[PDB]
Amino acid sequence: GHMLSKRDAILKAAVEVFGKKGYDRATTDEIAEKAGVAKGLIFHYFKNKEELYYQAYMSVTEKLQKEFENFLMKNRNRDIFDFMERWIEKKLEYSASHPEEADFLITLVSVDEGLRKRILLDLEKSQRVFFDFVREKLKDLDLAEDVTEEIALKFLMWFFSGFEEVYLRTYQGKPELLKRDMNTLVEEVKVMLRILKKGMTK
Amino acid sequence: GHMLSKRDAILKAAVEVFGKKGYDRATTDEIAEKAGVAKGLIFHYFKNKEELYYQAYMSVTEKLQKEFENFLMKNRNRDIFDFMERWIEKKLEYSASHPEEADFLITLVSVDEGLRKRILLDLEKSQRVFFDFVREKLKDLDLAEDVTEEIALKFLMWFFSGFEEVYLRTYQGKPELLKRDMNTLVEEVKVMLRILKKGMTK
Repeated sequence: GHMLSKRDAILKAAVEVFGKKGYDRATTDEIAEKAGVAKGLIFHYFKNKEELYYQAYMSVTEKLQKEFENFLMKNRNRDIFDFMERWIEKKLEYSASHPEEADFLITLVSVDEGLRKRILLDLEKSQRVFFDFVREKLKDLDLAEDVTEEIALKFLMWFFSGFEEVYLRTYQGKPELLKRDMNTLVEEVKVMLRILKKGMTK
Repeated sequence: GHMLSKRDAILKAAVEVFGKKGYDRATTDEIAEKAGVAKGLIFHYFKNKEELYYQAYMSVTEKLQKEFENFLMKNRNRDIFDFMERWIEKKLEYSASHPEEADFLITLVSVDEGLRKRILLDLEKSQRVFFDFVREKLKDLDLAEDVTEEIALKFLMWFFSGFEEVYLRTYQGKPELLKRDMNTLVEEVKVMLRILKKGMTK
């Protein structure tokens, strides 16, 4: 039978180990053992632990970017709050079904400043797709006289990205709890987004 | 001349080193060197790196809790949004003037689950003072018919604690940038809190 390529096997194990232990504590030797590959193969394909973490982070985010681009195509004409609510539902469902990936993504805060900055620089183009979309949609919003497009944008992007950081951190290692709470979380999101819309608009 | 006690000297250096390097990377040997104490003195007073981090975290939060209790006494009768806006201004001013302490506090996310949980358990009583205050003040609010006291509470506590996490992370190591941006940040906070109040209330 077909198995994962050795690179993909190493990436899988890396996602697992880094999600469980964080970047600093994780060891390349235990990643290789988990992947079932000789210790030297990690150098062969990924040079060092920093590059391995980088490649894993880019591999997982590329999958997420594909999910987003598919959603965006189908939902681009929606009201922005409606869009955000629906996308948040999808991200919750994805995180519950990809708990190892979810635990892995939240480790970025743990890494040293050089590596974190490298990743954030390299992800900016992909993350800007959603940002620029919200920015264009805010033109369709009838904003309160005292609320600038800039504050609206800042607040909405914080809500969206902060909600994600909170639930990933809260349910880290506990996907059955996320699944138990998702109906509640979704109802809560709907109300919070309604509060933001009402407060932002005329 | 009077110098710091050896415990306080070690705690000072620990705050510095942990803020700069995170928990995992920081070494007790470099903390002792920075503190000007023999390497054995860290064991003598703090047993291990985990206990040292714990004691430093508790020492810094105790200072912050005193600042909060002083503010609360003077401001308890205020409207809750007004209260929050004013407290956020004070926390911004404190972080700019205590940049080492600020950088240190944000490292909690980096530590292993056992230590993080220990700290969160032990801080719950102190953090509940503010939480319970917001909860009582929400009774004075004329909430929209569709907004429960529970969602209001959740949303306000996320705004307050999330804003703090974002600015501490954003300005980590850069107190001159925080000082340059504080007037802007404060104006932004005022508008966001106004948006929340409008959206939450009748």
